[PDB]
Amino acid sequence: MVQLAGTYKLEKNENFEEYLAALGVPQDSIKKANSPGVVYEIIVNGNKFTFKSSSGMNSTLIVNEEVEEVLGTVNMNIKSFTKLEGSKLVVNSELPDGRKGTRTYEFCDKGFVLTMCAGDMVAKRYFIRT
Repeated sequence: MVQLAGTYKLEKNENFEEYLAALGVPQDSIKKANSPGVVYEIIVNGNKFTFKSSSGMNSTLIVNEEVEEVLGTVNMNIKSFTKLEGSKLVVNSELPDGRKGTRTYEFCDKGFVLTMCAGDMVAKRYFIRT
């Protein structure tokens, strides 16, 4: 019901290759695996935040939650703990291979951006309005 800025689908993924390579996933498949054109849905509307992925996995979460997701092309099985830092969302992305890190998700209408930064590597991917 609330409307703050709207809903953003995945249009542009980048730098996923650097986390997924830090973990040991193949780069050319990585760019199919975390390519854009994948259905993601992030709704952000104050008393209403939602983020899903539909890339072959039916993965769907809300304000301050957790989710797990394994992907075939990414050959990677990882978990993600969302949390709401007011006018930005965060998700602690744990990598069970050992090189764990933190993703963060900025609030903007012309573009959501999900970046993680670890001391081992980084990864940033942006969901733009419907």
